[PDB]
Amino acid sequence: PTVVVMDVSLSMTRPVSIEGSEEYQRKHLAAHGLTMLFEHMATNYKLEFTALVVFSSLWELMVPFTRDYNTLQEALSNMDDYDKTCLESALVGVCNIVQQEWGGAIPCQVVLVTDGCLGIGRGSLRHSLATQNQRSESNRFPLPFPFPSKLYIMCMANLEELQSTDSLECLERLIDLNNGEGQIFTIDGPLCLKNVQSMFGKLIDLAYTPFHAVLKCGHLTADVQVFPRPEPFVVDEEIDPIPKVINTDLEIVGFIDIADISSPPVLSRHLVLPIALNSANQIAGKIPNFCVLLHGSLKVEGMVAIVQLGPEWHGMLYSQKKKSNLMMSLFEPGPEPLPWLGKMAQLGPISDAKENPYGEDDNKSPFPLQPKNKRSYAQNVTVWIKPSGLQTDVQKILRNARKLPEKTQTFYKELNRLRKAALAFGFLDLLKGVADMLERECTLLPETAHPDAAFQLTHAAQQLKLASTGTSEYAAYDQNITPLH
Amino acid sequence: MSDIRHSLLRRDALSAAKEVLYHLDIYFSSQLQSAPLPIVDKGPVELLEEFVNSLQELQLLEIMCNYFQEQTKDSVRQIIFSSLFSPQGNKADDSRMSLLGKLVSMAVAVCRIPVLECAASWLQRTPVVYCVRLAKALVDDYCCLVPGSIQTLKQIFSASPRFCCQFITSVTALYDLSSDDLIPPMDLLEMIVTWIFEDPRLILITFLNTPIAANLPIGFLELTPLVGLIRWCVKAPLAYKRKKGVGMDRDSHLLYSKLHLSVLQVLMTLQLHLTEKNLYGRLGLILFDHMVPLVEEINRLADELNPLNASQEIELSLDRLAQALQVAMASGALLCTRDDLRTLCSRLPHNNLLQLVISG
Amino acid sequence: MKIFSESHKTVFVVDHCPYMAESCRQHVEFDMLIIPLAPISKSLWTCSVESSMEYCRIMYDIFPFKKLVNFIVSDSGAHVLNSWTQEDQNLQELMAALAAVGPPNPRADPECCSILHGLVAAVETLCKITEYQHEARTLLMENAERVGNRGRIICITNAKSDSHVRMLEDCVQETIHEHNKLAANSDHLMQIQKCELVLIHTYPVGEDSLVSDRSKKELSPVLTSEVHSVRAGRHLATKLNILVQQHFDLASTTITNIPMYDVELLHHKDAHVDFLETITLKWCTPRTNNIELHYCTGAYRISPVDVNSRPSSCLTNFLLNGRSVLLEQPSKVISHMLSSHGGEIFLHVLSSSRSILEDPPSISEGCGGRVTDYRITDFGEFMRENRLTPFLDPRYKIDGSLEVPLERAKDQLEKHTRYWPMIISQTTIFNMQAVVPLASVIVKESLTEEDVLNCQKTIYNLVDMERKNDPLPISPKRDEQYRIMWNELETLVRAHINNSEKHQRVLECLMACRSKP
Amino acid sequence: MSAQGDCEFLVQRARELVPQDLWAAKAWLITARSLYPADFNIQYEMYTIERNAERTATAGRLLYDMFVNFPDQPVVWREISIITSALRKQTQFLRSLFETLPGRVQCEMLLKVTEQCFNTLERSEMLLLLLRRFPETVVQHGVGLGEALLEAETIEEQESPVNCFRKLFVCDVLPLIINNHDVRLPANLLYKYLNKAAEFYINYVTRIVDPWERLFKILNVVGMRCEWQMDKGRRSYGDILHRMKDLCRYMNNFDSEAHAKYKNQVVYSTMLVFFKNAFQYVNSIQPSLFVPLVLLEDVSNVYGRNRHIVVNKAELANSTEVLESFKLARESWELLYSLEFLDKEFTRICLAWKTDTWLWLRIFLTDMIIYQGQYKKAIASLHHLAALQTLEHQRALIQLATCHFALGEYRMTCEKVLDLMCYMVLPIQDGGKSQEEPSKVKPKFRDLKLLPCTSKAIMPYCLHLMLACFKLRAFTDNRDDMALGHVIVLLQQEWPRGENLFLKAVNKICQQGNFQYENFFNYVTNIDMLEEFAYLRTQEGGKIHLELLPNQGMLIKHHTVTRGITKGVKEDFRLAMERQVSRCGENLMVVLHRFCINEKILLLQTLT
Repeated sequence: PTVVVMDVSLSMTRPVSIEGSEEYQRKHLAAHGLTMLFEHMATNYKLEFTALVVFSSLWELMVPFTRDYNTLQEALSNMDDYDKTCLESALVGVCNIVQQEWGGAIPCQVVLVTDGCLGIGRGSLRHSLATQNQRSESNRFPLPFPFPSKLYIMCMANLEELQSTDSLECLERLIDLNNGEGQIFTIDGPLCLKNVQSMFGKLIDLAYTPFHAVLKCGHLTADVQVFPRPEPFVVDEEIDPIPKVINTDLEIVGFIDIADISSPPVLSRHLVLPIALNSANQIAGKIPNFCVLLHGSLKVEGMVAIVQLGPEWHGMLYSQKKKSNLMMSLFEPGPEPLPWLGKMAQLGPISDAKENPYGEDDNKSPFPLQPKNKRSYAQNVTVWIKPSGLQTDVQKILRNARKLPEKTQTFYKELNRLRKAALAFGFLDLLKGVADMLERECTLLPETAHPDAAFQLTHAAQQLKLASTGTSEYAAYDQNITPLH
Repeated sequence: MSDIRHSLLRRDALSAAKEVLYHLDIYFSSQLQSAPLPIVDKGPVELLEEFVNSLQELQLLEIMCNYFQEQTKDSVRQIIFSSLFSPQGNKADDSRMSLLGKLVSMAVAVCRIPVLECAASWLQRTPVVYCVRLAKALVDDYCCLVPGSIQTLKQIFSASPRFCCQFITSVTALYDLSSDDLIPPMDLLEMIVTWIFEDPRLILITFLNTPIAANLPIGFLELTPLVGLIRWCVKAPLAYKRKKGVGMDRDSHLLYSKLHLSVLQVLMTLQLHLTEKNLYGRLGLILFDHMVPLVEEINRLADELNPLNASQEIELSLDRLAQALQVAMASGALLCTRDDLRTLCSRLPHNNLLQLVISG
Repeated sequence: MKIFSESHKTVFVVDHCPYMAESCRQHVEFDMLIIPLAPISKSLWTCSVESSMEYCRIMYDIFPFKKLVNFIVSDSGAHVLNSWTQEDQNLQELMAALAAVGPPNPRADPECCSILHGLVAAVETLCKITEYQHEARTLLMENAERVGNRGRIICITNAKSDSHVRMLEDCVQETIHEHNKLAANSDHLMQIQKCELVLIHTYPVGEDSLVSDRSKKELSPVLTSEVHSVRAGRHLATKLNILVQQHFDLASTTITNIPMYDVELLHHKDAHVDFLETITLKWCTPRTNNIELHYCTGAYRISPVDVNSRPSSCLTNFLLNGRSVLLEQPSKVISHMLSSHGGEIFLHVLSSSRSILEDPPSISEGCGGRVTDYRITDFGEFMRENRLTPFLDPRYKIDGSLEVPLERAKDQLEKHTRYWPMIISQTTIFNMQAVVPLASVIVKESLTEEDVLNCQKTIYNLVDMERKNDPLPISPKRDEQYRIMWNELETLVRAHINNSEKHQRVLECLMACRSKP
Repeated sequence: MSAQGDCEFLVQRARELVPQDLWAAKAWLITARSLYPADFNIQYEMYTIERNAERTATAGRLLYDMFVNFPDQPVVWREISIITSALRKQTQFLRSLFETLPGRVQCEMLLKVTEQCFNTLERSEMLLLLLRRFPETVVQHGVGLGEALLEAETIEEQESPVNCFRKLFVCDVLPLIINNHDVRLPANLLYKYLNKAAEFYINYVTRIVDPWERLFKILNVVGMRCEWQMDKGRRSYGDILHRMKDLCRYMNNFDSEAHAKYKNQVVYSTMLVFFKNAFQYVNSIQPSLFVPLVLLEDVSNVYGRNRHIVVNKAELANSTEVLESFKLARESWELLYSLEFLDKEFTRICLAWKTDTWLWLRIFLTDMIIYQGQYKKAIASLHHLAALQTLEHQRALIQLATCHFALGEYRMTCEKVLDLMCYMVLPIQDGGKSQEEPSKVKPKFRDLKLLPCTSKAIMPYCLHLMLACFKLRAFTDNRDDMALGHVIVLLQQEWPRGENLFLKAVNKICQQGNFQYENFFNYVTNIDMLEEFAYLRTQEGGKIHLELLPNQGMLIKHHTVTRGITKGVKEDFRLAMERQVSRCGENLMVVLHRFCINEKILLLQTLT
C-alpha cells in the first residue's frame, strides 16, 4: 500500500529558470518523477497497490487504491490548481483512507511530494507542529502513523541550501515524529530533469526493489519473488535491539498437517511467485518449474511446509476466491513461535522416531503438545470471590450428601477440596459452618436410613469439627477425610 | 781698552772679530745697567773698523748672524748696530755699506728675525743717501742676479713688517722715476703692491710704534712711505709715456691704480690713528714742503710730454694727485690751507678734479 | 516492552498482624436449604489473601512463562512462600504454603511486629535475580548492563492513619536506597531500577476511611507511590481486577449469545487493535470443516474471570472438547476465533479487512504454469513421507554431539531430493511399479539387511522384465527404453552410494547384473 | 654751480670705470664721499659696488652707515627687504651680509621694517624671525606680535579661519615665549592668543606634523603663564573634560568681582575640548571631505540625556572610540550653554569667528539636536545645510526622514522617504542574497542607529519607515483602502517576519471583504502572499474585488448589463495569479522600489 501525496498548492506552480530548454513548472517536474516511479511499478512491482491523494486547503482522493497504473499515469496530467498548503489535513486524510481500506497492521509506505514552502500559518506545517505537539485535545498529530509506515518526502525544493534559507528543520522534524521511518530527499543541482530522475531512481532503489529469493526444498530449487518485501523485525529494545531480516534462501525443512497446524499466529502473509531469469508463456511457461509443483501438491494433499529463514526464524508455506497460489507466512522469531508445537527447534522426521507417530492409518498425531503445567479453567480451582460461587459449592456438597452412599467417592473428594481451600484461606469458621450443615442434613436423614451412610456423614462431621480447631490433628493439607470402612 | 786690542792681535781675524764683538756686547750691557742712556765711545768704533776672501767674508757674516740670533737683549743689539754699522764720514763707509748689504741679504735668505728688526730700526736713524744705496744693493741682489729670488724676500713680510715698511720707504724715496733707469722694476712693484694690499697698516707700523717726540731730521727717511707711494702713483703714467710691452704696461697701470687705492685707504686709517692718539691737525706725516718738487716735476713732464699727444696720461696723473690731496687734507695727513694748494697747483695743467679740489 | 519489564517481577506482601484478623462485617448467606445459622463474615485477611490468589491465577493463566511472583507474609517473622524459579512459581504450592502458615493468631502479640518487616524482605527479595535474568546476563557476556531488573511490590494492610503510611513510605525509600548501595558492591545482585509500590488499605464495611486516597507520588526516581484504599470484600476483588488489567496491559471480553448467559474473558490488549470498556463479540454458528487455515495475526491466551460459573464452565468445556468457536464484531464480519490447542484456550485475531494480496496472478500463466504432467501425487507421497514430529529426548550423534532434529530433517530432505525428476515425462524409472521399493528404500540413510534383500529381489524382477521384453511406460525402441532405464537407475544409485556401504554394494550388484553391451 | 651736478659727474665718471678699473672707480667714489659726505647717492653706489664684489665686511659696514645716515630712501627698504627675504648662493651672500651688521642695529632694521609691513602674515613672520634671532626681544614684542596676530586673525572672520599665524606661533613664538617666562602678558591678552591659536588650528585640520598635540601643548603652556591649570602632561581629552566639569561645579557658585580666571577657563577649555571631539566624531562619519555614515533613529520592531547610540561594528571597527568622543562632545557643548555666564561668552566667542555653519560642524550640530530629542531646530539646520550645497543629497533627506518622524508627523516623513529613494537607485544587484542576517541580540525593551549611505543600509531603513507609517494608518477605524493594500505590499520584504502583520491584515480583510487594490498584481511578487490570497476566494472568503486589469471600471459602467461577462470576471482573476506567480523569483528591492516610485500618489492616503 503506497499513497503518493502530491502537493497541488500554488507553490508548485512556480516556474524554475532552467538553462537551454523552456520554462518548466515544479508541478511538471513532480509529474515526470512520479511517471518514472509508476513505470518502475508497472514494470517490476506490478502486484503493488497504490493511491494518489492530492492535498490543498482541503485534501481529496482522486484515485483510490488500484493495481492499474495506467489510470494513475493519466491522473497526473489532469490536475487542477488549488492554491493552499496544509500538511496536517493531508496526513489526517491519509490515516483515514489507510484505516478505512486496509486496517492498522499492514505496512503503508507514504510518498510525500512537498516543495519546502510549508505555509504562512494556521494550517501551515510550522503552526501545527509548534502548537499541536504540546496538547492533542482529540486533535492528535497525525505524523506518528498508527501503523508501520515509512514517510518518504520528495522535497523537490532545489538544493538543500535553497530550502535551508526558509524551512527544512520542520520537514526533518516531521520525519522524526514517524519514529525516524523515512528519508528526506534533496535534489542537488540546477533542478535539471536528469537530477530529478536520479532522485526518483534513488527512491526506487531504496524502497521499491523486488525481494528476489531462492526457494530450495532439499535439492530442488526455484527462483521466487516474495511479494511484498518482508519487513525487518526486532525482538525487543533491551537484549537484542539489532533488527533481523530473513535470509535470501528459503529452505523447506519439512511438512506438517494443516489440521494439526490449526491457525498459526503469523507476522505477514506473503505471496510466492516464480521468476524467470507472449515470450513468458512460450518459454518460461513450458519449462517445468518447482513452485507450480509445490503449490499443486500442497493444495491437493492439504498441508503446509515449514521454512527456515535463518537462525531462530521459522515460517510456513501453504496453498490458498477461486484463484489460489502459494502464499507464505512468517511466525514470530523465537524458540517456540507456536506454543502448541513445542520448541520448533525440536522437530524431527518420523524416521528417527521409534514407531510411526502419525500412525500407519494416518490417525494418530503428536500435535498439539499438552503444556507442562495445566491452566485454571481446565483444572479444578476453587474461587470464592462472589458469594454465588461459594453458595454453589455448598449446594453441591449438600446435594451429593443426599446421594450418600451412592456417590461416596465424589462427595469425599469435594469435601476434601473444600477443606483444603478453607485451610489455605484460613476460613476455619466456614469449616465449622459446613460441619453444622452436615449435622443438619444428618438430622434430616430420609426414612431409608442407610447404615453405612450415617457412619460416613458422622465421621465427616467429626473430622470437620476437629479440623476447625486449627490444631495439628487435621491441619495437614494432605488430609482428605478418608471415609470410614 | 788697550788690553782688549792687544789680546786680539794673536787671535785669527774671524775668531778675534767675534771676540771683540762679544767684548763690546759685555761692555754695552754693563753701561746700560749702569746708566739708562749709553754713550758710544770712539774706542769700540776704532776696534770694529780695525778688525771687523769670499769664503772668509761668508763665514764672518754667518757667525755675526749667529751671534745676533744668540743675543737676547734688543737694546744692546741696536746700540752695537749703531756703533759698528753707522756712517762715520770716513773712507771705510763703502766697505761698511757693502758688509751691511751682504749681511742683510744673507739674513733675508734664511729669515733671521733679529737682524731684520735691527736693520728696520737703523734705517730710521740713517741719512737717506745710504738707505738708497742699501736699497739698490738689496733690490738688485733679490731681483736681477738670481731669478725667482723675489719669493725669498716675500716671506719676510710675516717676519718683520717693520723691515718691510722701512724697505718700502727706502725704495719709494729712491725710485722717484725722474729718469728711465730709475723706473721701479715690475717684479718689485708687484711685490710692493701685494704686500700693501695684504694689510694696509704695514706702512703705518713705523708711525704707530715710534714715540713721536721731535721732528725727523732733514735728509732722513720719512716716518711713512705715503709720500713716496703717492709720488709713484702720480708719476707712473708720465714715466711710462716717456719710456715709450703692452701687457706689462697694462699690468703696471693696474698695479699702480691698486696701490693708489691702498694708499687712500691707508690715509683713512691714518686719520683714525691720529684721532685716537691726538695728533689730528697738529702733526703731519706728509710734510707740506714736499709738494713743491712733485708739482714742479709734474709740470716739467707736462711741458715736455706734448699734452696734445699724452692728454690721457696727464689727465690721469692730475686726477690721481687730486684724489691723493683730497684724501690727505680729508684725513688730516697734510696740514695745509686751500690757498697754499691753489698757489702750488696754479702752474699745473687744467683739470676738472684738480680745480674742484682747489675750490673745495 | 522487553521481557524484563516493570511487571516482570511482582512481590506481594500481606498483613498478618492480629489486628488483621477480625471479620469484615460482610456476613454471607451460604445457608439456602429449618432455622439457619447466623451469617458468616469472612475475615479481612482471608478476603485479601483470596483476592490476591485470584490476581495470581489470572496472571498465571494469561502469562504462563516469563512472569514470576513471590509472596511474603508480614508476621512477627518474615516468610517468603515461593522462590523465583519457574518450577516453584505454582498456584498449588502457594496454596499449600498459605495453608501451612495458617490463619493470623488472634491474641498472640498485637503490637510486637508491623508490616515493615514484609517491606524490607520484599525489597531485599526484589534485588535478587530470576532464572531468566541469569540466562540473559550469561548470554550477554561483557555487556550484561542493559538488563532492567525493574519490579513491583504490592502491599495489603490496615493502616491506622496516613502518618503510618508516610512513615512506611520513608522507610521503604531508605531501605531500597540501602539495598541499592549494597547491590552496587555485590556481583550476584542487580540494583533495582524501578520499584513501583502499591499500598492497598482495607477495612470492614461500615467503618470510616481512616486514610484518604493518594495519587502517584515519586519519592525517588526508583519508586512510585500509588497507595489505594477501599473497603474489604467484593470491592477489594474489583480493585485487584482493575490492578491486574492495567498492570500487564490486559483487556476484557464479553462473549455473548451463547446457546444453552454472558461470559467475561481477560486477555492481552493487543487483541483489540482491529477495533481501534469491554468488547461484546457475539457467538457465530460453528461450521464443521468449511475452511481449515485462517489468517491469524495474533494468538493470545485467555482466562475467564468466573471460571467456576456455569456459563464459563460450559464454554470452556465445549472449547476443550476440540471444536473451535467463531465470533463476530458488530453486514456481519468474521473476527476473533476461539480455539483450544491441547488445553490452552487461545483467542485468535482474524483479519476481516480486504486482503492486500487479492486477485493474485493465475498460476497457469506464471513461470512453469503451461505444463500439465506434474508429479503432484508423487510429491504428495514425498511430503507425507517427511512429516514432522516432536522429540522430547535429545540423543547424541557421535560423541557429545546432541544433534538438533531440525538439521536431521534438513539432511533427510536433502537425501530424498538428490535425484527427483519433476514432470512425469522426464522420468521412467519412478513411473515403473517395480522400482518403488528402490525409490522408498535407497533414499534411506542406512539400508538394513531386509532393505538389501528387497533391493536384490527388485533388480532380479527388473532383469526378468527385460528378459520378457515387457512393454514399459512410454514416459525410442525397447532396447533404447531399457538402456535409458538402466541409465536412470545407475544415476540414482550412485548419488546415494556415499551414504552407506550397502549402497555401494547394491551399486556394484547392479553393475554386474546390468546388460551393458 | 650746484654741488648736485658735481656729485652726478663724479658718480658717472666712477661708474664708467667699474668694468675697466675697479680700484680707480673706488678711489673716485672715495674722493666724492670726502668732498660730499652727506650725499646718499655716493654711499648707495659704493655699497652696491662692494656688494657686487661679494665682499661681506665692507658692504655690510657701508650698508650700516647708509642706513644710519639715510633711512628715508626707499632703496634702503628695498635692500633690507631683499636681505630679509633671503634670510627667511645669493641667499648665502645676503645672509653673510646681515651678520656683519651689529646685533642691536639688526634688531633696529628688523623692528622698523616689521612695523612697515601691512599684511598680518608677513608682519607676523618678520617679527617671529626677529623674535627667534633675538631672545631678548620676546619680552617687549612677543606680546605685541601675539596681540596683533590675534586681533587681525579675529577680524578676518573667515568661513574656515586658517592663516599661517598660529602654526608660526606654536612652532616658534609659543615655545620661546613660554620658556622665556620674563615675557609679561596681561591675563586678558592671554585669552586673545587662544582666540588666534584656536582659530587657525580648527580650520587647518578642517581642510604639517601634529596640530592637535601642538594646540594642546599651547593650552597647558599658556596656562602655565600665570595661574591656569598646573596639570599633568600628556593627558587624555576626556579626563580634562570632567576636571573642567568639577571646576564649574565650584565656579558656578559664589562670585564676587570678576571670576575671570575660572569663568574664561571653563569657556575656552570646554570649547577646545568641544572642538577637539567635534573633529574626531565628524571626521569618523562622512569621510573623504578632506563610505560616509549618518546618524539615524529608532526603527526597531515594526511588528511589535539617557539615550544610547547603536552602531554595528562591521561597518566601523573603531566605533567604540568614536562613540565616547561623541558622548563627551555633547556634554562639553551642554556645559558651555548650561551656565548663563558661560553661555553668553560662548555665544560671543562663536559669533566672533564661527562665520559659516561649517558643513562638517553642520553635520555635527545636526547630531546632538537629534540625540537631545528636539527636531524642529534640526529641520532648520538641514534647511541651512541644503542651501549650503549624487551621494551628497542622500545624507540630507534621510536625516529629514528621521527628523520629520518626530513622533507623530507621518505625512512629511513619508514624503521625504520616497523623494530620497529617487536617488537611491544604484542596486542593479542589490547586495547579494543574505549578508549576515540580523543578529538575535534583543535590546532590553529599547533605538538610535548609525548606518552608511549605500543601498544595503538605507533601503531597508526607508522601507521600514514606510512599513510603520502605513501600519498605524491602516490598522484602525475602517475603509481598508490602498492604506491596507500598500502595507501588505510593503510587507513583502523580509517575508519571514511580517507574518503576524500579514495574518492581522487578512483577518481584517475577512471582516470587510471589500479589498480594492487595483494596482495589486504589480508589486506582490511573493509566493506565500499569493498562496494565502487564493485560499480566501475558494470556500468562504470576502469575495475579493481585485480589479487587477486596466480600464475595467469603464467597461463595467459604460456597457449595458449582459450575461456574457460574469465568466470573464471570474476567469481573468485566476488567470492573473497564474501570470503573477510566473514572475516568482525577482529582486524584491527592485520590485519594491518600482512600487514606490510609480505610486507617488500614495501621499493622498498618508494624510491620515
